[PDB]
Amino acid sequence: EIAQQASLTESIPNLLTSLQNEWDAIMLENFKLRST
Amino acid sequence: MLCAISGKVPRRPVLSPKSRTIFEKSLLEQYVKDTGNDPITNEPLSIEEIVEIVPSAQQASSIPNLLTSLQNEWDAIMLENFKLRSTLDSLTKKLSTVMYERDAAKLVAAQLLMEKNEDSKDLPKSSQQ
Amino acid sequence: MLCAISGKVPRRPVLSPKSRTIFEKSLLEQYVKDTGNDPITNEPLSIEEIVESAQQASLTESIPNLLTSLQNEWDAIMLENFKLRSTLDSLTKKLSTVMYERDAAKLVAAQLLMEKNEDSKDLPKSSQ
Amino acid sequence: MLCAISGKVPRRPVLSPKSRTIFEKSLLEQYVKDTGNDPITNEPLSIEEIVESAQQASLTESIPNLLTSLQNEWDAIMLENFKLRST
Amino acid sequence: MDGLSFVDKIPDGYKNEIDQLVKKEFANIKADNSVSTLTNALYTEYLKQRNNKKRRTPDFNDDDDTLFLEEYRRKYPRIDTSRYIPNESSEVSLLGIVDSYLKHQEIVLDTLLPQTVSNQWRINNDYIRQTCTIVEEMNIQQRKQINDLEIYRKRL
Repeated sequence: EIAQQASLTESIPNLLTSLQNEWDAIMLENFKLRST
Repeated sequence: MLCAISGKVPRRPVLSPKSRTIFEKSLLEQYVKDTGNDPITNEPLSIEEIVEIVPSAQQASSIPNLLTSLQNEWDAIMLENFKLRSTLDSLTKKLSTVMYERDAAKLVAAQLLMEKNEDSKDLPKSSQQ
Repeated sequence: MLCAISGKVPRRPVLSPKSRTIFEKSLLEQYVKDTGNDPITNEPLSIEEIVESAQQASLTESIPNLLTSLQNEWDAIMLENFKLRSTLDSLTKKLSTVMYERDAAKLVAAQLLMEKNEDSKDLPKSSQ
Repeated sequence: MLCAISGKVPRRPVLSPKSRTIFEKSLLEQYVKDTGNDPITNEPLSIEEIVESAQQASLTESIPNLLTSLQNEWDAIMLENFKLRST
Repeated sequence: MDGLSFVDKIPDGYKNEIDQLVKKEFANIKADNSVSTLTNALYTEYLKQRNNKKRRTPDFNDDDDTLFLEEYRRKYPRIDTSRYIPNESSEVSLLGIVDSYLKHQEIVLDTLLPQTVSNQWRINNDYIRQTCTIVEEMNIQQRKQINDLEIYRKRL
């Protein structure tokens, strides 16, 4: 067993839709890399 | 982002595989050549034991921290709900003890009033005659 | 079996040695950093002072985890604490009605304590 | 659910504050009266050290359990990427 | 303060009477961040923030936009069908193992219901004796009171 800098997104209902979009994006970024 | 010998920002972070602590390649190499040992734990260590250079390979240089952020905000939610509930139940004890003691103290009056009343007719009927 | 902060069923329970009470690690680790003391007993406690399986059957219809389940969780958190804030406000108002009515009764008793014994005293004097 | 000394379902569980483990009171009490120690780690423990609020809980079901679920999702999908990066 | 509950066997009229006297004396006297702002606003307004109602509907022969939306449905359906495989593998064993945990959790509560029940009745039990002790002493006092009351008369 062997920098931690916390992400301060910015100035909550929007953060719901962000997490939705990011999972929506990663799902396609995983798909595109497999058909290739 | 710091070496554990000099304290400099390491431009080639190598680590010893006996005690997990990221050093810089120059300083750890000079310590090993001085005496074959790990500087932190004084255990056995050699030059070949060290893992050198950056690690990025088949990896590519967001998402995971969003969930971490979701945890961090929940952590407050729980802490707030606790202190709100403590005061909720702690005030209910005052409410309960009062209401009980109020109606208890109320029965003092009911008793007291009827005895006071008894004193009136008694004295009135006696003082009359 | 539960945690003594959030009301959870802990995944990594840890017990403090100053007051025997099991907390979930994350929540007790947060309290010690905020103010270094035991939450229940208010006794000195540190992170090193602490001393360290549950199954949930994920539903058959487990899209919903992103949309329906997560939505319900932040609805249920929102409308409960708001309703809990409503409950705390009334307890303080109903406190004031309790203490006022109590003190109102105290004055009756004090007023009647002078009344009764003097009425009894008058009967004792009447004989003479 | 189990007692670590006997292996039965303990009818009076008391958790120790030196080796964190749920023991049956009647069993662990005798272990302490034999010698003042915790059976697992062999650290000192007395009977007063052994231990049997207002926030109401509900059972662990499918917010925190939902967040740890989404870790399993992503951590598994991250290994799925390695299978295609390596190949 | 003193009002014997067990001994005083006190009508509803007396509660209504005493309430009026208490009433007349009352006639005389008369830590979170932004999270908390949106949460309190959501509860007050009675409106939950809308989620992504997109994956469910979609449409064939769409465009570049529905090409994405289509490819989303595939990966999640494969994840779905893999997410149903590891459930069915264990099946009902994973469910009934948690059912057993819930029975251990339940019985613990009802043990505390008894412990509270016993100590609550035990406190009341001690009060009862006190009530009967003094209630007798008050009875003794009143008898003696009435004796003097007539004794003093019959002397005079």
